[PDB]
Amino acid sequence: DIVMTQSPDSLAVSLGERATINCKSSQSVLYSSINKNYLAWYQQKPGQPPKLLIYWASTRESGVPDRFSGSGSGTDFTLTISSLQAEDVAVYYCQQYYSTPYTFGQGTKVEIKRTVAAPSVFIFPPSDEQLKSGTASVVCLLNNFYPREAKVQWKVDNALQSGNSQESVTEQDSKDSTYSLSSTLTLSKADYEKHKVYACEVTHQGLSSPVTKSFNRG
Amino acid sequence: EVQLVQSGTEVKKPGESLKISCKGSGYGFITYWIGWVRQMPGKGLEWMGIIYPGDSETRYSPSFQGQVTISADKSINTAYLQWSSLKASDTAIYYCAGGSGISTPMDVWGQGTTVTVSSASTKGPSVFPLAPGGTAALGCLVKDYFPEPVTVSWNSGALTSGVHTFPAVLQSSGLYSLSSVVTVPSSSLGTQTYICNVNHKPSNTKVDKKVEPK
Repeated sequence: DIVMTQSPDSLAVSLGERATINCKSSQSVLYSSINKNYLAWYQQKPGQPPKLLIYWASTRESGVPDRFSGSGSGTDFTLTISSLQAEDVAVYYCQQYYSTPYTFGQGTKVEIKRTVAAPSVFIFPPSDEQLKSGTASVVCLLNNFYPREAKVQWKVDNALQSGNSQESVTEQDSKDSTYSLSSTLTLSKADYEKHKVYACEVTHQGLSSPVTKSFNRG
Repeated sequence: EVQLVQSGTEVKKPGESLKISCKGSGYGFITYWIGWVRQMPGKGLEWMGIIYPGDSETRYSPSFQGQVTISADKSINTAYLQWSSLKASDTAIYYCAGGSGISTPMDVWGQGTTVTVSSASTKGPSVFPLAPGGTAALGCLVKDYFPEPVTVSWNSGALTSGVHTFPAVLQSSGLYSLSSVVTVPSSSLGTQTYICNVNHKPSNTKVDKKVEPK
């Protein structure tokens, strides 16, 4: 089948600057007779169904502002935004309504570029009410940082832990254009009281040296 | 005006069959060909099939050819998508969309239906406190609940600045957990009360947790 690949996996651009997305096709989506290409663009925001933004590679819809302009023909198409505004942060797809079966694109999330921000790291020891349940869970929190790409590593008595913690990140904050990260290390009570010190190690481009914040049990 | 509403979210075990109803209303629904599209939780969109009430349901994807059966009932204008048997990978959000003809884009979409397949039972969450340069962090850990979702607010909703509620994460045991956090100046750490109000409608549980350091 005809497979479409959108050019940027992740794309981050400042406010009011133009962004560029491209799609490519192993076949042609142009019927020569009417000169109209059969490629559409959709936009989708977190927690909401996708909304159509362009049909035939250049025609907008009833709600689509004049700031969004399609382009290209044949096998290279371009979605161009004249001035990125705050409400336009979403993931965009491109599909074909030429020959069935129809295919969608990979996806292109649009961040808002901003001065690199260092995470505010916090460490949380497990609660006593959770110990009476039978399992302990240490939490490491990273607050208000940019870019999104950061990594945390767990150390129990400086023994590297892996595959036991699960991460969770927030969407780009509309006000200050920043993220936040929570790493939950789930452990058993008997093993939690077998060791003494618990550490989470953070690495981010916004900090010159890795920041480690840790607590001693008790 | 053309609209498309889908049925309520569904929770099941691997094995059963289920069906989604996609009803259409408004001027001239007759010409609209309805397609189905899946959005897996982490990933993106993927086209499953398209069908026209009046039956030319010819078109399927090779990936979804043997899996599911679609249909329509012209009489009530709804349209369905069917499943012979579920697996753990079938947990996803499903949309129906409409295009006016064979080779047309999907202009009008539906609300979407969340389906969850788990072989796990519905159980109420357990909340735990997360107590501590003038940036004291607080939080609530909501652990081991099923199914999704929970709604967590702070201090009765009065407080909003600096609150973060992370998405749920499905853990080893097949249940979810998430954490809410809010940063507050150190000067208020005894004077002011912090209560997180979690709500899990499938278990009909409402819990308020007062977080405090010591």
